[PDB]
Amino acid sequence: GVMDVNTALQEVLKTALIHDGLARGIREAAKALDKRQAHLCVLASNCDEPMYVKLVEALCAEHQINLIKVDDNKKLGEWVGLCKIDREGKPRKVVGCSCVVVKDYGKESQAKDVIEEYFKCKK
Amino acid sequence: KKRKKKSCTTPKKNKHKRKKVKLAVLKYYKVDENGKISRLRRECPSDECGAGVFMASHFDRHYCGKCCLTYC
Ligand SMILES: [Zn+2]
Repeated sequence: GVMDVNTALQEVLKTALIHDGLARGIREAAKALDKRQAHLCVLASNCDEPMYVKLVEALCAEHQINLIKVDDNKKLGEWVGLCKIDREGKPRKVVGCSCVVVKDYGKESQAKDVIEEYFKCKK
Repeated sequence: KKRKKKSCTTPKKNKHKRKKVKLAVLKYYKVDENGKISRLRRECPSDECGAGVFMASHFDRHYCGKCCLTYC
């Protein structure tokens, strides 16, 4: 594993964007993740709603799902693929995603090398 | 025959504007002190919405929004 831990979510969310397995927004995340058809889930740390933490922490606790936390909804909005870009490639427009739910992974040695390591060391 | 203007009738039939509920997704689940999950409404038996969608409690009826199921 040559990668850094924080930069390697990019490959998980990219292949999950290509395989049409990502569920973004809190209700399309929570519900379909409670369907036990979705493996792992990505959540934002910084939030203006206290209950928004309780919901996903409780849900990920009981339903045997793993919890990752990111800095802002903005960086997560750059991972999700909702960022609209300029003529020259400036990531100008950002729609932030606090809730991300993973259903269908791609096959990657990289993102899985960092996520499986981070979650073998977290356990 | 130059086309007549004639716009008069019951003045306005307004069209339904979406009721914007702010963070209504949160109302479904009840979290206790331990971090437990209490579901305050009923699960729906239909196939498509099964295990992923809940129903509504109106006073006399239970209503799911996907398959339009109704009970008393
Ligand atoms: Zn239903």
